[PDB]
This record gives sequence, C-alpha cells and structure tokens, in this order.
Amino acid sequence: VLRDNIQGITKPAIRRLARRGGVKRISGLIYEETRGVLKVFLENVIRDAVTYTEHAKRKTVTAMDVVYALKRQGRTLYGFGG
Amino acid sequence: VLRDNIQGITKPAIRRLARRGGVKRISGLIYEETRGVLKVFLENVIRDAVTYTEHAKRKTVTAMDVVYALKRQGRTLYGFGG
Amino acid sequence: KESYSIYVYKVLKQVHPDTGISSKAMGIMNSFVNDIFERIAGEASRLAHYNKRSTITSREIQTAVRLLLPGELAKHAVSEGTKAVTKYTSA
Amino acid sequence: KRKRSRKESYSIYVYKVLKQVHPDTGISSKAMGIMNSFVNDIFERIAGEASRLAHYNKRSTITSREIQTAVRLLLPGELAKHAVSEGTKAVTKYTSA
Amino acid sequence: PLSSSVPSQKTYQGSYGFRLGFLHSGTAKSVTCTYSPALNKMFCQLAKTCPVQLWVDSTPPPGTRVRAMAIYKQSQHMTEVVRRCPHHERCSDSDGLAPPQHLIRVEGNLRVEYLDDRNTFRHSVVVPYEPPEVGSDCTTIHYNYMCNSSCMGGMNRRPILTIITLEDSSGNLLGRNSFEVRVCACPGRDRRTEEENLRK
Amino acid sequence: PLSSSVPSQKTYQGSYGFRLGFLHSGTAKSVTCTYSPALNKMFCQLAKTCPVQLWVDSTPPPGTRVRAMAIYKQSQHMTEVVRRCPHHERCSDSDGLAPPQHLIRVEGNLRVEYLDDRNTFRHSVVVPYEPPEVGSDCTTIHYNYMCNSSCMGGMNRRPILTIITLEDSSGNLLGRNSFEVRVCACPGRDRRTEEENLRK
Amino acid sequence: PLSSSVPSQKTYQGSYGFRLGFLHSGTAKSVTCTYSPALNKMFCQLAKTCPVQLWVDSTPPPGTRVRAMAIYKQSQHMTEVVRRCPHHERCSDSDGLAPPQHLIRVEGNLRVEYLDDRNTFRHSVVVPYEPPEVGSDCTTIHYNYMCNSSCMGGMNRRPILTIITLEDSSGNLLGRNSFEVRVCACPGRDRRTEEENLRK
Amino acid sequence: PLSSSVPSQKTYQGSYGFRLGFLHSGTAKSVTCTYSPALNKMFCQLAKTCPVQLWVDSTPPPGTRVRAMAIYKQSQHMTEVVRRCPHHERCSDSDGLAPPQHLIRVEGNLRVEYLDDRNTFRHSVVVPYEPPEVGSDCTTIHYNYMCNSSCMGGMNRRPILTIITLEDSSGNLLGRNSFEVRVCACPGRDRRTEEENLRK
Amino acid sequence: RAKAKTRSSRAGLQFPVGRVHRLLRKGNYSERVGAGAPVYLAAVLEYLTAEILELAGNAARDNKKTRIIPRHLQLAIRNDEELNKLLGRVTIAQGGVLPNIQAVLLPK
Amino acid sequence: RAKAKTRSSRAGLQFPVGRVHRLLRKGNYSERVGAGAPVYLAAVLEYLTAEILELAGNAARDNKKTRIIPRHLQLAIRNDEELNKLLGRVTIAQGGVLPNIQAVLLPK
Amino acid sequence: PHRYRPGTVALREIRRYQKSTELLIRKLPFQRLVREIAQDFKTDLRFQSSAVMALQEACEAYLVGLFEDTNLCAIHAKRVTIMPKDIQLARRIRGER
Amino acid sequence: PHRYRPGTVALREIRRYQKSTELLIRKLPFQRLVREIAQDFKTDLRFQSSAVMALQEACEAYLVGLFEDTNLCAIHAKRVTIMPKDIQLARRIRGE
DNA sequence: GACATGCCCGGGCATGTTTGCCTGGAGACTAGGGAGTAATCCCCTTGGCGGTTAAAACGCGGGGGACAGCGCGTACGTGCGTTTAAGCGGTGCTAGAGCTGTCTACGACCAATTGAGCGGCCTGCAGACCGGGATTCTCCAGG
DNA sequence: CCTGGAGAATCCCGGTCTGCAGGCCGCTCAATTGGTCGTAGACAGCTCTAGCACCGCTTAAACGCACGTACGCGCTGTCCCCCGCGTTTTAACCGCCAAGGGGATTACTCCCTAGTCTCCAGGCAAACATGCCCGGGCATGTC
Repeated sequence: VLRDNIQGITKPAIRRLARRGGVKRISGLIYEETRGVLKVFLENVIRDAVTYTEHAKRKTVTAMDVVYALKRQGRTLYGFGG
Repeated sequence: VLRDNIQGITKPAIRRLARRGGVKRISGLIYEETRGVLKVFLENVIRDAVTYTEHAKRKTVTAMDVVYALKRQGRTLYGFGG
Repeated sequence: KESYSIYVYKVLKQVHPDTGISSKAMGIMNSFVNDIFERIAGEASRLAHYNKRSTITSREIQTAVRLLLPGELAKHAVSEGTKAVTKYTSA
Repeated sequence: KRKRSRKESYSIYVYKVLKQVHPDTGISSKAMGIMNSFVNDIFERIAGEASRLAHYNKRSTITSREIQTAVRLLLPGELAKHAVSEGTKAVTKYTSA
Repeated sequence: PLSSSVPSQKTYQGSYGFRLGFLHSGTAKSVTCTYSPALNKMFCQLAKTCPVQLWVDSTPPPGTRVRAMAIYKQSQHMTEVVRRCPHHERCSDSDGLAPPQHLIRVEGNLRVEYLDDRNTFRHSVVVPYEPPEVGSDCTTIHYNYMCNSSCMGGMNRRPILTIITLEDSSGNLLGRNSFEVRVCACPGRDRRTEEENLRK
Repeated sequence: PLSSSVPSQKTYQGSYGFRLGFLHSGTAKSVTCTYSPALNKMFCQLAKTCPVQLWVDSTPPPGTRVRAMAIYKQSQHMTEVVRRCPHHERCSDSDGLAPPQHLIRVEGNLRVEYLDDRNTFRHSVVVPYEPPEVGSDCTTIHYNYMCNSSCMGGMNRRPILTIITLEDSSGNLLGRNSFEVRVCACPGRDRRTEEENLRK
Repeated sequence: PLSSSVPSQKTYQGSYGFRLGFLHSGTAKSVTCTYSPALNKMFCQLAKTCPVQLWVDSTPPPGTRVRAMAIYKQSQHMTEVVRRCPHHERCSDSDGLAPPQHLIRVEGNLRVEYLDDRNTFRHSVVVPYEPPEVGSDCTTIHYNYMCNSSCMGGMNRRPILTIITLEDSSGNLLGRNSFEVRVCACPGRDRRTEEENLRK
Repeated sequence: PLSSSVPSQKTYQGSYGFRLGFLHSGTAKSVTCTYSPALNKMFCQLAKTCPVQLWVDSTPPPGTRVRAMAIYKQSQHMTEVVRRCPHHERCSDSDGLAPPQHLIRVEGNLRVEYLDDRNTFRHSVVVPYEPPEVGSDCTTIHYNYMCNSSCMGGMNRRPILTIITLEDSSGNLLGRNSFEVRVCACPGRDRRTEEENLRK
Repeated sequence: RAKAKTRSSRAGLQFPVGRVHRLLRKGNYSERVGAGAPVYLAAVLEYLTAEILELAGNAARDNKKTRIIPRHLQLAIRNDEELNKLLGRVTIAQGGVLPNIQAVLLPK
Repeated sequence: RAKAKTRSSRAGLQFPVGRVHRLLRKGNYSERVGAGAPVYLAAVLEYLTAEILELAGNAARDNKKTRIIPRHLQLAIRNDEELNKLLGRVTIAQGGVLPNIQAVLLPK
Repeated sequence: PHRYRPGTVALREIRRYQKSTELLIRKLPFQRLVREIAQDFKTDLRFQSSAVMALQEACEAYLVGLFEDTNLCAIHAKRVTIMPKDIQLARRIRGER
Repeated sequence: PHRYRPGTVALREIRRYQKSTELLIRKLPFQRLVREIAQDFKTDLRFQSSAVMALQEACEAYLVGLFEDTNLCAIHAKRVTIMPKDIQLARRIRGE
C-alpha cells in the first residue's frame, strides 16, 4: 500500500539537517548515502518498538514503545515520557 | 615514593602496539600523544576500581574490581572472572 | 501515573521566583528525574549484589553517586545527601 | 579448619556441549574462563531485559514470553530465529514430560 | 388605638337562664340578615337591622339593662379597640345618637346610651331590659353594624365576637352570651356556601 | 376636600419634544410593574418601583425639573384632590423624604421635593432633569404610589392620571405628559386581563 | 461583643408554680407561628405574632413582672450577646416602643419596658403580670422576634433559647422557664422537617 | 445611602482598540475564578484574585489610568451606591489600603487609588496603566470582590456590572468596557449550572 | 498519637521521601531498603534538579523570556561541562544545537 | 518417595534448570518466576554456547590443534558477523587480533 | 544585478537552523516512511500521533550528529565538501556498521 | 652489504604481532605506572597479580583498537604516517 | 348571577455547610541481616643474584610529507513554475483503557536423595631446540 | 626502465626431548527434586470511551527544475626532512629463589534495623438545610 516514501526526504530536507550540523558544502552523492543511513536507523528503532507492542498484545504503537526502543540503543529521549 | 614511570612505556613498546593496529609508519609526535591517552584511560579505570574497593572496605584491588570498573565504561573483559 | 511536576515547580520558585515553566519543559524534567533515579537505584542495586548484601543503605547510594556523577557534581550531591540523612536521623 | 568455600561455574556444561560438536577436541582452562564470562554475560542481558518487560507491562511474573521477547531484542536476526526454536522445544517438551 | 384591658367573654347563663335566639331568614341574593345555628355566626349587611332574641327562664328584676360590645376573636388583636375603619369614621352617617366611631348601634330605642369608657377606651351600647310582650317568650333587640368585616384599618377581615351581657342597675353581671358576626355584602350567598361545606 | 380648579392634562411637548416611554415587562401574576401601550395605562404594586422614561428632541438647559401630579380620569371626580385614603394616611410608612398624605413618591433620587399647593390644594413631587448618554434616547425616573386604586375613601376604584410636567428652574411650564395608572396587588394579571378585556 | 456571664436557664417554677404553655397550630408550609411539644421549640416568622401562655397555681402579688431574654443554645456561643444583625439594626422598623437593636418585642401591651443591662450587655423586655379569666387557666403574652436565625452577623444560623422569668417589683427571681426558638421563612415546613428528623 | 448621579456604561474601544481579556479557567469545585465568554460574565469567590487582562492595538500615551466601578445592572438600583453589606462592612478584613466599605479591591499594586467621591458617593479603584512585560501581549490587573452577590443589605442577589474605563491623566475617556460578575461560594458549580442552562 | 510530619519536610527537602521509599522498594532494585536511603537519594535528585533549573533560568534571562522552554534546558546542559557528561547521550525535544561553526569554514 | 528425575533431563538439555531458576528468582529481576521461564532460558544459553564452541573447534583444526585456547575463541567470534555484533564490546584475554592489512599499505 | 558569492548564503543558513528548533523533515512524508517500513514486519499496525513525533525527533537528532562528525572528517582531509567517504568513515570509527 | 627498503621490515612486524597474543608492553614498568596513578586517589593500596594483568589486557586492547581507527584516519587523509591529530579525531568521533 | 380583587398554601429553585472515601504517616512486634570478635593462613610485598634480552644510541639515505601551480568540473545561487504539505474542518469506529470474576498458577514449606564441587594423581599435548630446505626479497646484467 | 638469475636472509618443516595442564576418579555436603498446601496475580469477558483513521476543500509555503558562473578538488612536479633500517652499546627486565606478615577470609555470637500489620489525619466530592419567588384556588366586594 506504501512505496517509495523514502524519496519523501527531499534534498532540502537533507541540506537543513546537514546545515544544523555545521556543514557548509555538500556533494551530490551525500543524498543517496544519507537516505541509506536514515532507513537503517529508523528501521532498527521501528523493529524494537513493534517488538514491545507485540509483547503488550496491542495493535497500536505508543510513544513509550518508541522511547524504550531508542533508550536501549543509548538514545535516552526526554519529552515523550520516561 | 615513585615518579616518572609513564616514561617506562618505552618507544619500541608503542611501536608494537601500533603494529597490531595495522600501522605501517609512525611519526615521532605519536609517542608523547599516546602516553597522554594511556594515562587518561588508566586514571578513569583505576579511580572506579578503587571506588569499589573502598566501598567493600578492602585494601587490595582484586580482579573483580577492575572488571566492574571496565564494564560500566562500555568495555567488558572476559577471562578474569565476572 | 505519579509525576514530579509539583516539586519541579517549587524548586524553581526557590531559585527564580519570577520565572515560569512550559508544559514541555516540565515533561523533560520528569524524564530527567526518572532517568537519574534509575541509574542511582540501578548501580546501588549492583553494589549490594557484588558485596553479597541485601539491604540498600545510604552508603550504596553515596558510592553510586560518585560512579555516576562527575567529580564536581558528586561532591556537592554527597554534601546535600549527607545533611538530609544527618538531619533526618537527628530529628 | 575448612579448606575452601563452595563455588559454581558452567565449566561442566561448556565441556559437555563441546564434545557434542567436536567429540575429539579439548579446551584449556583459559578458554574455559572466557566461556564462563560469556554465559554470565548473556544471562544478565536476557534476565535484565525480561525484568523490564514485566515492569513496563506491570506484570510481576517472568514467563517464557518475556524471555522470548528479550531474546528477540538482544540477539541478531539469524541467531534469534534458532534461539527461539530451541527455547520453544524445551518448554514444549518440558510441559509434555 | 390600644386598650389597657380586654373585656370578658365567658358564657354565663345566670340564675335566670339567659340565652340568645335568632330568626329563620332565608339565603337569597337579596337578604339583609340571616343567622346560622351550626356556626353560631350571624350574616348581615352594613347598617342593616339585626334582630336578636333574649330568652330567660325567669323575669329579671326591674332596672336590668342589656349591653353590647365587640372584640376581635383572635387574642393578639383583643387589646385593639374594635372601631369603625378610618374611612367609615370620617363619613357623615351619624343618626344623631351614635358617635361617629362606634361600631354597634341599637335602633328604635330612645333610651340608648353609648359609652366610651375613660379607663378602657372601649365602645359599648346599653339599653334597658324589658320582659317579653304578650305572645312572645323572649325579648328582641335590633342592632346595627356600621363596618364590613373586610374594612381595612378597622376589622381588616378579622372575625369579631358580639358580647351580649345582662346587667343590673349598678352594672353588675347577671348573664352573658356571645356569637360570631360577619358584616359582609350579599349574606345569603355566604350562608348558603358556608352551609354547603357544613354538610360535606 | 374639593379643589378650586382642575389641572390641565393636555399633552404639551414644548420646545424640547418632551415625551414619555415605558418598558416591556411581561404579565406574570405578581410582576412588580408593567405598562400597556394599547391602554396607555400603568400596572404596578403599592410602594413598588414605577419606571418612567423621558424622551426629548433636544437637551433642556440645566436646572430643568420634572413634576408629577395625580388627578381622577373621570370628569365627575376631577375636582376631588387625589390623596391617600384615611387608612394609609394614618399608617407609619414615610421614607423620611415624602409627607404622609402624598400619593406619589420618587425613590433613588436624593434631590426630590414634595409640595402641597396652598390654593388648589393639590399634591406634587419634583425632581431635576438629567440627560441620557449620547447612545441612549431617554432618561428613566422611578416613582412610587402609596395606595391601591381600590382604597375606599381615597381613589375608591376610580382611575387616575399621573400628569408629568417639565419645568424650568423658576417653575414655568416647558412640557407636559400624562398616563393612566392602576395600583393593584396583581399588576401582570390585571394588565393581561384588561388587555384581554380590550379584545373581549 | 461578648458578655461577662451566661444567664441561668434552669427551670424554676417557684412558690406560684410558674409554667409556660403554647397553642396547637397546624404545620402549613408558611404558617406564621407554630410550636412543637416534642422539641419544646417554637417556629415563627420575622416580626410576626408569637403567643406564649403563663400558667400559675396561685396569683402572684401585684407588681410582678415577666421578663424575656435570649441566649445561644450552643455552649460555644453562650457568651455572645444575642442582638439584631447589622442589617436589621439599620432598617427603620421601630414600633415606637422598642429600641432598634432589640431582638424580642411585645405587641398589644401598652405598659412594656425594654432593658439594656450595663454589666452583662444582655437585652430584655419586661411587662407586668395579669391574672387569667374566671374560667381560664393561663395568661397569654405575644412576643415578636425581629431577626431570622440565619441573619449573618447576628444569630448567624445558630439556635437560641428564650428565657422567661417571673420577677417581683425589684427584679428578684420568682420563676424561670425557657424554650428554643427558630425565626425562619417557612415555620410549618421547618417544624415538619425537624420533627420528621426527630422520628429517627 | 444614595448617589446623586449614575455612571456611564457605554461601550467604546477607542483609537487604541481597548478590549478586556480573561483567563481560560475550568469549572471544578476548587475553582476560585472563571470567566464565561458565552455570557460575558465572570464567576469568582469572595476576596479571591480575579485577573483581568487589558488588550490594546497600540500603546496609549503615558499617564493613562484604568478605573473599575461597579453598578447595579437594574436601573432602579443604579443610584444606590454598590457597597458591601452592613455585616461585611463591620468585620475586620481590611488590607490597610482598601477602605472597609469598598466592594472591589486591587491587590499587588502600591499605586492603587480608592476613590470615595465626595460629589457622587461612588466607590471605585484606579491604577496607572503599564504596557505588557517583556514576552506578553497584554497587561494584567488583579481585582478582588469582598461581598457575595447574595449579601443581604448590600447587593442582595442583584446583578452588577464591572465598568472598566481607560482614561488619561485628566480623567478624559479613552476607552470603556464592561462585563457582568457573580460573586458566589461555588464559581465552578454555578458556571456549570448557568452554562448548562444556556445549552438547553 | 502525636501529629504527623511529612518525611520530606522532616528532612528539609522538597521532593517526596515517601514516594522514593516506595519506588526504591519496588521495581526489584533490592530485597530491603534502609530508612536513610530514600532521604539521601531525594536530596541528590533535588540538587541536580536545582542546578538545571538555575542554569536554565539564566539562559531564559539571556533571551529576555519570562518562562523556561525546552531550548533553555538544552543550553544549560551543554554549556555546563559536568552536565554535558551526565547527560551526554540524551536527546531533548526541540532542543536544537549550539551555534558552533568551525573556524576553517569562516570567510577571509 | 519416587525415583527423582532432573528437570534438565525432562527438557533434554545439558545446562542446569535448577541453577537458572535460582538466578532468576534472585538478582532482583522480578517478584515471581514462571515454571517455563528457566527451561526456555537454559535452552537459549545452551544454543549460543554450541555456536561458539563449534566455530572454535574448526578454528583449532585449522591451526592443527586438538585443544581450544582463547586465541581460537577470538578468531571464531569475529569470523561470524552475527556473533561479532553480539560481542562487539567484549575483550578476550590473550585473544589477539585478526591479520588484516590495508591494501593501500601493501607494496608494488 | 546582484548575486551573493557562494558560501555566504550557506553561512547564514548554518546560523539560522542552528538557532531554531523546529523540525526539518516534513511531517507527513516521514509518517508515510515510518509505515512503509513497519508494514514489512506487521500489517494493520496503528501509530499514535505522539509515537510518530518521537521517531522523527530521534532520527533528526541522529542525522545531525552524523553530519557534525562527517564535517570534521572532511576538515581532517583539508576538504570543505563532505563526501560519502566522510560519512562511512565516521560511522566506521564509532562501530555503527 | 645487504639491507631492505624502508617499509619492508615494518610491514613484516605487522604480520608477526597480529598473529601473536602475548603482551607487547613490559610488565614491571607497567606495574609502577599503575601504582603511581593509584596512589593519587588513595595511599597504601595493594594489588593482586591478576588485577594488574586485567589492566594490561584492557589498556592494550584499547590502544590497539585506537590505532586501528587512527590508521584509517591517516589513510583517509591520503597519508601513510599516523599523526597526533589522527588520534585526536578518532577519539573525538568516539565521544572521548 | 357574573365579575373583580387580594391573601394563603404549595412547589421548586437558589445557596452554603456537613458527611463520606482515599492516601500518607504513626505505633508496635518479630525475625533476620548486619556488625564485631577471634582465628587461620593464603597471597602480596620485598630483597638477592645472575643471565640476557630488550632498550637506548648513533648513523645513513631513501620514501613520504609537504608546498606550489594549473585545469575544469561540480557545486552553489537565483528565477520561475509546479506540487502537495498544513490547516481546519467533518465523520466513523476501532482499539485502548478500566472494571469485575474466577481460576490456574507459583510461592512456601518439609522431607528425601542425587548432582556438583573440591582434592588428589598420571599421560598426552604443547612447547622448546636444532638442522634442513623451501620460499621470499633484493641487486646486478641483458635488451 | 623492465625482466631474469643468483645470493642472502627469513620462515617453515621434521625429529627429539621435557614439563605443566587437562582430564579423570573418589568422597562429602548442600542443593535439587517430590509432594503436599495456600493465596492471588493473571486470564477472561465485559463495557465505555478516547484517539486514530479516513475524507474533503482551500491556501501557499515548500519543493522541482533549469541556467550561469566560480570556487573548489584533483593531479602534477619538486623540494627536503623526517622516519626507517642497521650495528653498536648500555640498561633494566626475567627468571628462580627465599622469607615475613599483613590482609582476606571463615566461624561464632549478639544487637539493632526493616518488614509486616493496624489505625488516624488531611484533601476532595455529594447530599442536606433553608430562604426566596411564582402560580393556583378560594374568599369576598362590586355590578
């Protein structure tokens, strides 16, 4: 039902993310490489979040499921509970 | 009672360590920079190890104290128990 | 669930009486209190396990404070924690 | 005048499993110490993660489901598949035995 | 105003067995006076005749007199002197014998005396007693009420009691009787309606 | 008593378009006040509030005063001075500002004055004038009547007309308006009834 | 303010057997007054009649006077003086005989006196004594309370006790009796309410 | 007492777009102040804080002031000075700045000015105008009402309007607004009842 | 049966000691908890809470804002060297970053 | 009393089920432990133990040794990316390193 | 005409985004990406409105931290333009993959 | 005469040490270094023989792993020689 | 007889205080954990002597680091045009969240007995040494 | 400069010899296992409700695409100096050996602390108490 949404991360979106990090000049091959890295990170977090949802026997993913998924990877997140 | 033992880490010893890391050519400024990094590593590990020793009110640093000190810093050590 | 929003607000008024807190800024503090709580309670739990002891005293928390907090913050925290227990037992 | 206190280690079971994959291969005490640290480590991870699963879900008992979910969160994808299979057989057989 | 005392209303027949009596008028729309035995309550209009019979077992001695006075039935209002309301006190309707402020008046008797007590401020009308004539066993006196029960300021819808007393020369008490009164408009209507609830 | 003349009730707006206005109160059984345009008649309770608006095409000069006076609407009784009945003239209900015998009063206004003419024998109450806000179109005055239209001796169920007159600081006539009034116990019930009687 | 002492409420009949009495009124929602024997408590409205009987085995000597005083029933408020609230203290409702700040009054009687004690700050009203009728067996006095029990600043929703004391010419105590009182807007409803609660 | 004039209540935002603002409080049992936009009416407790924001499109000149005066919403009661009741006028609850008789009080402002007009006897509180602090869009004033709407003698269940006028140093009018107020014991319970009745 | 005293006020702290005594004794942190253990930890959490709020307030005054927001908590954690270690891997919502620009990128 | 039978025998495992049951009850992991909990965990620990020993034995044969030493455990773990990730933060005593030389350093 | 020299506009962007705090990835497209990845593991999965934001803030915080290190690696080689080598090196040094 | 070109023996040492497992730093000079650092936190401390070995295995494993990253940083800069700045970058990227 | 007019009772809202439930702290007793003492004795510290590897030192010279120059290509900046993300609605219902009942489940204890640990010996593997030679690396002629 | 042959050095292989570790056996105590009992955490069904999902239209901020120019990266050459390799000399580490006793450990006894159980006080919400207002019906005067 969903396809090619990875392209939604447009080039300006990758620029602004690199801009906040101090980047001044970017090459063309950075965009394709960035999307590949983004998917791996987002994918690993989703698999862990869904794993908690399945254990809880729910059909909806809550914020806490994402917090626990990030936390165990050394990504303690504040703001959405804890 | 004792001073200038950091110099004990002779120059050939730093070479052999770099050899395992695949280093083929070393510069003279590496030996002074390495001794600084090695000292910081020991201070953090030794400080935590002594902390576990003082808590137990013991006067001899055992292997378990070093294993615990290394573990919490994100580096587990197998072989010396624990 | 029980939140520390009432106490995080009082502490600020004792430091900056004329300032407020936003809804999100308060939620961040709640996650901060719980995080630091789990670390100290977690490390203090292992200290009692390593020494083959069951009860968690003020020493297990004091040592856990040194292992977790840096050198500067640890000493100030140990000072406050010592007075709180020294006053409680003495009163 | 006791001689020594009582200890415990997996050196007996690590030696048994070794002769199931290589019946004609030994293992040194140094290599054995590495295996003991490995078993104790993996145990702390699973038990540590299974403890939080029961805490988040507000349960007070650790069942085979908490361990099964903890294994899927710790081990990689491939090792998790085979690990879950072996665990499923043990509980399945133990219930029938 | 207010009086310093309250007259007496204790029924007293006396040695001569004094008791009252009334006629048997109807209850039509055009009736002036009518008495209700079941209620001991007279229904009459303003300033009209009110025949009242005087029954006695024996004839009192000569000089006996009959006095009539009105008081408020309710105790809290007894101290208030029953008089004509401020309106009917100012209007010009005096018969030359009754003062302008007296409520009760006796008609057809020249020997009538209206008393305004100096010590009690009460209004009363007195007439000599006469034995029954030939063919009657009771003497009749005709009274007149100069204010409706609903006159504001006077009675003000408060029911009253007409105190009839048989007295001697020195004013002593020979017999006393009383009965409720309701000076109103259209009395037959009221007596009929009143007696309809009586049977219910 | 009877007056030697009859006040002129002819409407006179004057050089300032002096007129009157009233509110839109309902007709509840015991509504304190209520005005009927179809009858130009006011229905209020005794001693209660009586709102009356003042409409003018131009703001009169300062010092202008408003006087109120009562007369009988029926020509047969215009010569009689409208006064409280002998009953309500004797009771103690003076607010300190109004004499006892006066029928009309004004509440809420400190600068009120009551007059008892020596020649015509009429009563009246006067109050200064005040303009409304630039957005409003009339100023309201609140009166009080101290007798019911059915007060025997006083009005005696005879309708009355409250004549309002705008006057300068010297008392000269600037304007004049009037309106019928009925002081009763059930204003709304009576207004609704009279309005229904207007159709019936 | 607060008084220096608390008047005694102990019942004392005396040599003349002084005892009180009340009537048998119904419990209509808004009955002006009514008494509850089960509660020994009176329920009345503000400024309305309150009959109180006087029972005695023998006629006291002449000059005897009856005094009435009010106090709070709750022990934690007995030391306070029972006075009218600041609101009903300013309103102009004096009958000419009673001061403004007195709670209890007597109607119908012309020889009434009101006292404001100098040492205790207590208020009270006094009236002479009168014997009953020949056939009667008690004398009735009619009091009037000038504040509701809920008057903030005065009683303030706190019950009170009206102490009646039979005293000689100088003030010596001949007899004493008391009874709780409640000044409310719906006496009948309130009596039924309390009596219904008493069933429990 | 009474006043000699009636303040103005005409809405006028002026050149600076003067408008009022209120917080978005709830309607629980523990709410002390809450504003109902559907009614333009505020619900608050006695003596508690009542924040009132001041919104303007542009900053008025220096020296501008803000006056707050209460008047009875009903015309017949406007001339009556809105004051505390005789009870809450005698009790000792003054904060040193506000007189004992004033109804509205401004807390947390030393430049507050309570005015008891000698020519109109009106009560009012005035404070200088100040632009919003850094990070705010409106200026907030803290008011306090010292009597419930049901205080007998004072407001006596009569609604009141809170006239807020923006004026310069010379008192000239720059802007004016108003909103009804109800000082009760249960603001939340009362707003629910009133609003729920508005939904019906 | 003397009147009660909240164990938090009994130690001069603002955080609830009673709650910490329940949390430490649950979640399977230990078999037994000492009477002085909750008091000690409650004071530690209160101190660290005051440090962040104090630094955050100063960050708010720098922007002349009368309220603390998530951004002010970020600057307070990253400017302080010690807090940057205790909270080095923490991610704050709408925290942003510091205005750090490498010198080699600046113009010249 | 009947002839007892070890729980590990019922599950056909080599590791002990009784010992794992204790360590689960203690250590402050939870208040209660299910019967099927230690049986499931004992099977997982036994599997991972066979994976390392199997690869270690093969590494020992490559060096013509008939005895596993820490050096063989190291080579076996790193040659399997799955175990390398599981033990990516473990230091093996006397384990050594892999013989990896960057191609850019080789001569020509 | 006028045209800002290359690099000047980039500097003003670095300062603006480093000073702001709002999200930089469009919310809706990211929400579809999260569901396109989750469907591969389980169909009919629902997400809370807060759960999606928790993922986005974590991803942006990761990429930003990645670009910072990627920028230093480019400076170490005395380059100003970042290239895939800089990203791969930074992720390799930290043991990411 | 006979001798090799620079880079030959240095490369041959890489194969030799990467194949072995023993320690590459002298033992006694390491013990005095640990005690010189330990006395700063507490005086009169004692160590077990195994405790010191645990520190060496941890230090060598750390430095060796640090040189691997350092070598990559040097290769990234198109160099072969490692420089002090190469070590600083590898540490900073690792949050040290 | 029909109508006109006022007062009493009943109903229902309006308004403030009393009563009931949940959470945290106080008071008291029982059993185990912790503390202290006495003792053993294993392990760390220390010092000696001799042998020797490893470290230190100096020297030469080649390879790699470095700076400077030139080419051109990839990137940035700007403009116009196209797209769809945000916003603000409306509508439906799935699924989260909480409650109440009941049961199977694990904790707990006691009694019985096998598994695991420690201490005690012997052979095979691994290490060490010496000689042979096969492989790797470097420099010199030929083309 | 490129290719091939010869010399030199290192590494690998094979045989012999020696010492420590691995593996096994025997014995003893505690822990695992059996089998009862008890209490309740968790499953289950049930319900209400919130929050998510879907759809629509409108605004316009953001994303696409295309063109123009230039700073930037890359390759090249040429210094030159820094590090490697080698031999020589000096220093400290390893090894084996022995002794002293401080500190960790174990065992035994006693005292204080924490857990468990029961009861009271403060905070929050609903019910009761009581004054005020409106309408209906009857009472009573007028026509």
